[PDB]
Amino acid sequence: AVLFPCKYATTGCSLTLHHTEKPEHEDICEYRPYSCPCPGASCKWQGSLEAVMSHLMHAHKSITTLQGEDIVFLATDINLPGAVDWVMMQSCFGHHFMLVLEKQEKYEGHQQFFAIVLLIGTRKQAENFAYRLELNGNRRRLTWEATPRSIHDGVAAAIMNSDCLVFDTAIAHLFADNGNLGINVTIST
Amino acid sequence: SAVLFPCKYATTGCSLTLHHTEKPEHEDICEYRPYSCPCPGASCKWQGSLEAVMSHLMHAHKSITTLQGEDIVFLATDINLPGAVDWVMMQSCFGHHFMLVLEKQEKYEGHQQFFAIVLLIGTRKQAENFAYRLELNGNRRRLTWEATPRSIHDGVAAAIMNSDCLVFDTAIAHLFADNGNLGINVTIST
Ligand SMILES: [Cl-]
Ligand SMILES: [Cl-]
Ligand SMILES: [Cl-]
Ligand SMILES: [Zn+2]
Ligand SMILES: [Zn+2]
Ligand SMILES: [Zn+2]
Ligand SMILES: [Zn+2]
Repeated sequence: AVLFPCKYATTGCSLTLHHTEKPEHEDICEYRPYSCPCPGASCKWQGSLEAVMSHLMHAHKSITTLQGEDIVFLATDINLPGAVDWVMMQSCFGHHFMLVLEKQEKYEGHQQFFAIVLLIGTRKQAENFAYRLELNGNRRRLTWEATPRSIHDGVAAAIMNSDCLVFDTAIAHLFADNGNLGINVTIST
Repeated sequence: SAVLFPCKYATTGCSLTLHHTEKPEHEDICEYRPYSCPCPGASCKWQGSLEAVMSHLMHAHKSITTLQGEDIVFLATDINLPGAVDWVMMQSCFGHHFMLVLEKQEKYEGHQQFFAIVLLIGTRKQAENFAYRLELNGNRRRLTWEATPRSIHDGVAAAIMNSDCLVFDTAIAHLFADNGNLGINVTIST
């Protein structure tokens, strides 16, 4: 049998791994760094999973942080042009969740909104949770319920595979007030 | 003194003259209002009274199916068939009939979207007594839209243009589909 160095050999992992062992090990490797998970930012930070939240609080002060299982994510200025990201952190149940709203032309010439929640944590940890995103309006409601994505998999892929709440600009306007959009986010465990 | 106008449907029998502010409310519910055929995809020239609409759908549009109850599954078959643009079924509950419409339209060129909406065979005033809920359900995922049913006399077209309905696309559909078919849960409440 042939063995390959771990993905994280450069950051200190000395294990040599067989093809039957390699991906499971790399999910849990103690020498695994995570990139800064904030979308739309040019940040080169690399650190262990339990340092991510501290980094977001110190270096990304535009990201608002709210406490509790049931919050309002107020995305201001939804009529801004081009690709825009709104990011907020929600802290509940001893964990931290990143709430993302992104406006972009995923399909050419069609600006849409994408909303998703990601756990600062592993896939396995994320399976213990579910979340609900709710746009509430004048006799209308639009809801997405799912399992939060892990930082392992990231924001961008979810958006690309429409595995998130997707809505037209017109829909955002049905729910908006004062040029802002309030999104109710509930985390369940 | 106020300004009073005849009903729009004077020529089909209405003798009422109305305060201008009360005119739209009356015209919603006027018994002399002619209704067009509400069936999508059909080049049907039928016109008739509100009380004849469901009958017309049942006898002249025999491919339209009906499900009973306040909580049903609208099974849209072969949703990705090229050229297939309309799926319609009726839901009967609360002494009323609701038209469930799915439309596939490339509103933004190059992006095929699906639009699902519920219409009451009835007036806006009647429609305001109800809420409808549309759900797409999958493996630990649910997309839900809830709103007031549209009156058939307001049509599908304006709802679609304004995205005032459940809106999704082929990618989202794949996440919820069952062998190229899509089950949309529809729950009417009052
Ligand atoms: Cl873009
Ligand atoms: Cl009509
Ligand atoms: Cl038919
Ligand atoms: Zn390792
Ligand atoms: Zn950063
Ligand atoms: Zn009248
Ligand atoms: Zn007809």
